Amino acid sequence: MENLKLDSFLEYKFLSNLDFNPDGSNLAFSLSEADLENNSYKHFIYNLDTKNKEIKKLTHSGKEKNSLWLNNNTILFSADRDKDIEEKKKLGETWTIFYALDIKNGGEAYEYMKLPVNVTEIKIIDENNFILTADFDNNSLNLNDLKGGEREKAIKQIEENKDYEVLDEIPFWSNGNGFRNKKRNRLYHFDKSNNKLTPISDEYTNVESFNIKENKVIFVGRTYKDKQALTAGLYTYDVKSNKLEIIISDNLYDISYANFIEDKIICALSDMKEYGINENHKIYLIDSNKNINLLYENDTWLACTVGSDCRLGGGKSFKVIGNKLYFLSTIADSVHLSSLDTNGKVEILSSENGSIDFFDIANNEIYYVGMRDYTLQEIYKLENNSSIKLSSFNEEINKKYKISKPEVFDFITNGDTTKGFVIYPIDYDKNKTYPAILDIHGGPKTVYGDVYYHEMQVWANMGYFVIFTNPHGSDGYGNKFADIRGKYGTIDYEDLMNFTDYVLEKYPIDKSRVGVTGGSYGGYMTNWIIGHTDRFKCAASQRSISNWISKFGTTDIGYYFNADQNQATPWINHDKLWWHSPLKYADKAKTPTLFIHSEEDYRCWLAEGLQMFTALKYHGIEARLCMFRGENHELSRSGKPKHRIRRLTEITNWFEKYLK
Amino acid sequence: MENLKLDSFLEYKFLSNLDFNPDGSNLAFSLSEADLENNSYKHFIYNLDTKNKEIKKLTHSGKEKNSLWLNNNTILFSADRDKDIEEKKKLGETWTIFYALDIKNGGEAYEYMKLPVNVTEIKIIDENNFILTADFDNNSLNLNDLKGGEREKAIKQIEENKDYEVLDEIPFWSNGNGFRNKKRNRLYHFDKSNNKLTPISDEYTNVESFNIKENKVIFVGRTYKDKQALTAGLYTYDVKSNKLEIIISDNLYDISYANFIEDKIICALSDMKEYGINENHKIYLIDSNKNINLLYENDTWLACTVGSDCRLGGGKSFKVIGNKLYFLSTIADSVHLSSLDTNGKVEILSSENGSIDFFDIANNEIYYVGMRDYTLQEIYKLENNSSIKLSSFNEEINKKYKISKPEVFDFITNGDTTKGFVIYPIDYDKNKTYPAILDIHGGPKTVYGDVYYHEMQVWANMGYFVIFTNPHGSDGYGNKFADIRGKYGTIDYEDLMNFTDYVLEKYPIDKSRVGVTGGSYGGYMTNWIIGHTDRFKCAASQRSISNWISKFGTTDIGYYFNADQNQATPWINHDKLWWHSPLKYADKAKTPTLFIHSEEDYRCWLAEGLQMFTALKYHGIEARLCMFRGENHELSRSGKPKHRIRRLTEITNWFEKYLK
Repeated sequence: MENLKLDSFLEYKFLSNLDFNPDGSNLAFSLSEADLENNSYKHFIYNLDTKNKEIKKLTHSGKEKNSLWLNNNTILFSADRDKDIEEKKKLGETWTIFYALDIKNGGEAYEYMKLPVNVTEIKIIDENNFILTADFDNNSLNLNDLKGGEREKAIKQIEENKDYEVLDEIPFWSNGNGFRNKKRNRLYHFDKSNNKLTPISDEYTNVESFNIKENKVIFVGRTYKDKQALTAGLYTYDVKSNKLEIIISDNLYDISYANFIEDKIICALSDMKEYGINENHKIYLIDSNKNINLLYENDTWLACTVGSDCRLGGGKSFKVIGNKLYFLSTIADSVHLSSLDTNGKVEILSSENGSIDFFDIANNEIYYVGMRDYTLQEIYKLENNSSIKLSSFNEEINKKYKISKPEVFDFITNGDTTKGFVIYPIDYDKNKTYPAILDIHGGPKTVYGDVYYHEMQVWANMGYFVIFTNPHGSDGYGNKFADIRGKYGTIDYEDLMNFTDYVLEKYPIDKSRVGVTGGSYGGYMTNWIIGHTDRFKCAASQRSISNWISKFGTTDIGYYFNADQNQATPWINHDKLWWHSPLKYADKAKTPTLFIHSEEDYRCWLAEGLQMFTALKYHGIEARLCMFRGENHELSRSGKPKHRIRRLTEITNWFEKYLK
Repeated sequence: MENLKLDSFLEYKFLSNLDFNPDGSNLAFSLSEADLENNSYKHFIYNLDTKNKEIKKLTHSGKEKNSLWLNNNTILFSADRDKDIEEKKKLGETWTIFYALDIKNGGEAYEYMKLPVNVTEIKIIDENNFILTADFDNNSLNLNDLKGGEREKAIKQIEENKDYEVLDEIPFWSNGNGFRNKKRNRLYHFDKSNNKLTPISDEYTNVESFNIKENKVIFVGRTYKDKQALTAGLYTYDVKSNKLEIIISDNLYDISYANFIEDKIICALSDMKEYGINENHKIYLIDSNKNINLLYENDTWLACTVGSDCRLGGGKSFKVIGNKLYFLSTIADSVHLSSLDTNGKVEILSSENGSIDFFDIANNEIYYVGMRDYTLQEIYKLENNSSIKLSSFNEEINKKYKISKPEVFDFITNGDTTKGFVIYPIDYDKNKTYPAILDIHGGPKTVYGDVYYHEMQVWANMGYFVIFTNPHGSDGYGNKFADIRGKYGTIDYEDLMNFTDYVLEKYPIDKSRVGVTGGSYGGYMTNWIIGHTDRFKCAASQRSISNWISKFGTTDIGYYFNADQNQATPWINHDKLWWHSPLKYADKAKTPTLFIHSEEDYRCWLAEGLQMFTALKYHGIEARLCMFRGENHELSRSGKPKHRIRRLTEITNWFEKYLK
């Protein structure tokens, strides 16, 4: 037992890519960890025996995540073990290699496939046919298909073109993926037998999700060439029949799962007429274009929205085995596992406290990885609403370091009851007084839970209270509780301030040393708070919003999201959109504020951070901005190790300067 | 079929490193194959199950050869999958990294050991104890132990020292290993438990062989500071008492094999009094009181000496199991596998026609690799003096290409009966007349046999007869037949000329279009042949000897192997040593001669080929020489693929110019 440190997340293990082979005898998953000297992450591939419950590491180089199961005996993963291709990729050629590793015979991995595109997600029809979404470029110089002098002329042209980015679509970049003007996520079928790659979705369609039955494919599709609209289309494609059928025309609904079920289709849709873009998705059944057939009115977002800075890579959030659809949802501060079969019968399969990040099922045996008992990620078997632990990767962190677990309680504010959390300082004493930090979960509609959060534990190990709550607009309590469109800064700001008052009386907190910090929406809330109260001695805005009208025209989602959340627009009721802009009050802000931001953060553009920083220094308030190159909006969760240290160290040194 | 071509050997597979696990269930071996793109060789690790009889490919990157079984489940091998250690070795650091490759439990190779020396061979006491022979430099800067300024001073000194070579001992280089002045093959003990690397042999000792039974080591020792002696010492060492015990003083005999058998030691040994350096070793037993007692009067070189250019790598030629010592002996054109128990009973186990390259024994099940039926290397199991073919690595070679198998016959010359071989041209017509090539096998005490030889089939596929024999001096018929000391160029030259006379009359060959080629000793005879007869219209002299005096002072074995073989010395009977030199008769040579030679060939220095070539050119005879860089004596058997293709091209183009 020793104190937890700022760089202790280097020792954390992150699990990902939970996957069964068809028989349910072996589980595959990836173990990601930090490589500090190389400023990257190692990727181990692991296997667990579902019958014997024995873990074993498979790969060892540290650059492998499992994509598929080749069959019930061999995993095939993408890697870079061919130098002559790695040099061809530097010249601009698109390629992806896959390697198969058998666990019964043994030995090592061998090369299996070569595909002349950059694969973004792979699904397997057989052993010699694959369904594929991959990187396609409307302006690509197909460098694999040139050989003579045009080869030489194209290599040069590719190099010169790096110096420019051309924009003619309204969503020209996408956070975590750079510029994407006229670049799409194209769907492909590949026949290794004949080495043939066939396009499915045409030149202007982003496959946002896709599922596959036998030789039939169900895929989400958003098509545009000037302006991506708010609606997504559903098409199908049988490989052999090579037919494309416009099922739902492209102007009505937005879809999320859209997988085949039995002989029809189960799909989560929504016409955004009632509660807007982020309206919870009800689930319908479609067949012969019978999209009206509703089987369940769902009032939750179908994902694990319990934020944390101890995750690296996702996994399976849904599954449709047989007749029942197994899907996740967030209800309070917790992730629920639920079913929804052909007769409409919903059942709750796991109501436990912690998070269920992603799961897998095979023979009506349910395995998942999650964070329970305020511990880091481990693999669990789920039987009759209680999880039995199986992996033990991070168990020593909680037995080597002093962790302060959150006190959870009900909190009533603005006519509803949500959750309120308080983390006591390390080596606590109700006789002495302590500083505090109010954390604001940065998703507009996400959730803080009883789940290990490293940045909160770091400040807990240095003598701070760390408090946080789920205000109006958060996930969990339906469209009603999460609807604050046009109310940004009113009831949501009231909820957090009401929660801050309640804590400041119950808990022995020095009211003169209280910090506030949050990312994304919380960064907006941090910018909003300092402009409306003087109750925080210091603040730490990160990946934040500041000027709604300029975020409108510079953000990957700004031109449609900002209107759905403020009911205003730079040209339609400008005063309202300007009213919910925190920079409007920056001439009242007296609280010293540190600004965290990234250069490639396109969910909240860099301009939003610079404005609030310039707005403070212009009025003489102490401020500081740390711009992070080569990182984006997910720096807190998935950024490079050293850059994650710098972000933590900057925020921490800001608190330590003013609050100690 | 189709015509075999010059480069068809690129498709050949070469087997090496046949080794059992302790329980006899699995035996490991390595496959090597040419890599023309990178001008190197790919090495894979394989496994066969002794009861399943199934071959399994274990590695696929092409840089791994199996060296040792950690246990019945796991094969260990050395590689360079650590980019940090690799760059340290470039600077001058010495390192060897060993990995582990589970068959029983599967996965990929994982790092098991790091050893701060450059290892030449490894053997196993137990899982955390290994016996070691490795490179040792008495002038090493010890870059592993250096830091700070002394480190950068050493990095520069090591870099500058690449421009020099210092010599102060009479063997200053070894063929296939570069300069070796003041550097030795040293024996070490490594305890993985505490990372302790303990020397066994002293700083000036070359360890030529070593064996272990349980916790006791037996090794062969040659020790010198200025002059390597012809005799080797026998030494033992225990890894618990750390006691070194001189078993045989280093000035009596030259031993070739020594190992533990039951409670005492078996040893091949000879004082070279009757037949000189190359005398066949008799096998003795060494009791507890260090008395040497004859066990079996062997009259064979205890090795497979059948020549071939389709081998890459080797394995065990000696084995001790229970009370029997299993060994190899080349008897005529073939290799025998025999046993020898502590009672002196010699059972013969395998007297088949082909060669036995190496073998391993476990539970009185005998497995070996060999070349039978004039096919390339395959794995065979030995059962009652007959072999069952398990592997099929090269089975299509003889079915894909037109192979002309030699016509074996008995040939009498000079009071003894040997073997004679004539390979017909492809698509042979008894109504036409063909050219022929006489191939003289390199090395005096070696053997030509009914074994697939690539360079001969290449010419038979181009309309050539290819003839060869085993003259007096070859291995197979005891010390008496091999003794040509002081007779170089007499009875052996007669034997070859008698064989050529017999063949060009019995077989339909144009006497006016006959060539001759040979390497090493065969290259000596080619230089001798052209200086004594006009019957060959062209010749090819490879890695040859032309001047015994010049060869005395520039050869890794020259200062003692020349005196033994010619009974002369540049200062004792110089007229004899000069009489046996082909350069003396170069002013009577009229035969156009191509000269193949390698720059790093230290068994036959570059001076030898340079002299005969200049002599023929001085007397106005057409000549040509191709010098090969980065290659040595072993160019024809193990050189880089492009350099083998170049040698085969130069030799094939010379005959075409003068024989067609």
